[PDB]
Amino acid sequence: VVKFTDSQIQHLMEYGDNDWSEAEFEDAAARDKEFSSQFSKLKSANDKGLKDVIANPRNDLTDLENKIREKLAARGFIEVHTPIFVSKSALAKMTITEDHPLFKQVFWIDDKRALRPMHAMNLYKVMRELRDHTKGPVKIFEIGSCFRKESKSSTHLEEFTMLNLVEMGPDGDPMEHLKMYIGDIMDAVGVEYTTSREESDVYVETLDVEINGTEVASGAVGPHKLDPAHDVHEPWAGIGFGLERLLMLKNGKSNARKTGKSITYLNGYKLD
Amino acid sequence: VVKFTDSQIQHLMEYGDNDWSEAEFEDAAARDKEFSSQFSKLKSANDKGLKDVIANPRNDLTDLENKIREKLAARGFIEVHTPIFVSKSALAKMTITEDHPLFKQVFWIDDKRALRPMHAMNLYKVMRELRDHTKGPVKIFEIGSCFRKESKSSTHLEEFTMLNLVEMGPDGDPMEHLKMYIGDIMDAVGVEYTTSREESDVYVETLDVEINGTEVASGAVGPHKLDPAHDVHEPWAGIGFGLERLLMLKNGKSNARKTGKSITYLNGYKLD
Repeated sequence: VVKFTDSQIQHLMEYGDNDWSEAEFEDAAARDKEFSSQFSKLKSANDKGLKDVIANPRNDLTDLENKIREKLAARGFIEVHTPIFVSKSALAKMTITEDHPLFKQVFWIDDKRALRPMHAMNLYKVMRELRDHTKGPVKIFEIGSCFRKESKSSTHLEEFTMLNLVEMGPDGDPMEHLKMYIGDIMDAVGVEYTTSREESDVYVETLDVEINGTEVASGAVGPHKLDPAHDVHEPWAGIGFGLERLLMLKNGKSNARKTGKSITYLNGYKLD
Repeated sequence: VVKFTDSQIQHLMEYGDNDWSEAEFEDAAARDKEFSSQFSKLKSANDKGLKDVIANPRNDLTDLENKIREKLAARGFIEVHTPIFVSKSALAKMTITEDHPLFKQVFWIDDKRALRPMHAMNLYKVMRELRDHTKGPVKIFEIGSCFRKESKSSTHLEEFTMLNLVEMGPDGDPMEHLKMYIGDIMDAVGVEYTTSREESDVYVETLDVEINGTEVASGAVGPHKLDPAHDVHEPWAGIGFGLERLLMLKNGKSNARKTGKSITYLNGYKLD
């Protein structure tokens, strides 16, 4: 009728990924006996995991990116690296001004610049100017950090790695093209997935993708209301994936902070 | 007698990397003509390269990073991805206070966090805590962007991709280990280089790296002076390279803004 306290679960959740939610005990002394035994059990397995990294070096995040890069490369996508700084006017083009709920989540650098909370601003600009240099499909994507202000015990990261791809002039059907790129992304992760195409009024069609019943991304297809503000006048398709959450699901990790850019974790193992 | 306008020089440096500094003409009529013809020629050459990226997608920055990654991995290095936010305490351990000349160019987020202007802060903590998990050599490196406030003359970038490697607990001669790693990076970019080794102290030895008599990097081997502030008490080696300036020298670009993270350049070609 008693189990772990609120701060000894926190140590077990830092060195291990298993759910100690309902592991009951006889008394307050029996709960302390297994905590110390399990706390050292995870601590030493966490130690041997990093010893394996030192013997067989690798970076889980880089390895995943390079597989996504080479799958999208077979489809004819150009990888671009856009700046992290974005303008106040670019954010205003995406309806993101003071009345928008995402406005208070924005890290401002000066009165005119901020850290990008998404890739749409820079990809809208790049994909349109590429249209000036070709009459065929524009296929670009980017992998890099975006930033948002968050609650401090919230599960969401303040800096997270986003993968956003977009095709601006599909030679085939734009929705079928996006579904095929989804499958390319999922095979790089190694998981199977569920897709559910659903209607919407502000896009032409929406594609909700989910892994094990958990929605992880939603793609758009067709002309959007914000297109004329970016001088875009053709049907397009695109979707964004959070890469830390994908690693967390593939590796059964406790939370997204264990797989992202961090000074306390490395390939999922704790450093201190 | 007469030579190019300053406005004409800027136009030709935005579409080409050729030096039109010392070309002279008869008078204004002949100067205004070669400009219009060179400008039109550079544009279609710039256009022809963008069409080649569309026909054969690539990204010179990713292509170089991965080549560096796989050469360092053969040496037993571990790629780590650390956060971009850093505390003002972590900077203070690096003597980056109001006293320091780097303080003025620091991008602050709030009063206790800033955007990293170098990789030393985060690499200090990851290399030290990995000592708690092995007795042999500690080898890590990061490829990521750091931020510094620059003036509007702006021939240094505000966001630049830094490559910083660290070898701790040498396992051999640390200086020749560093000499070798430099050759690995230089073979990845594909340039002939020279070295210059001077004696900082009885403890540390510095090594300067120049490409075409232009210094591109500075490294130190031994017990660094800021080690006690990070609980580090053993010799190590490290050096950082600007990935943009390296790409600028190999491809002969006119300035590093054509090779970095940009919305106007894509593999060195202008988009607008």
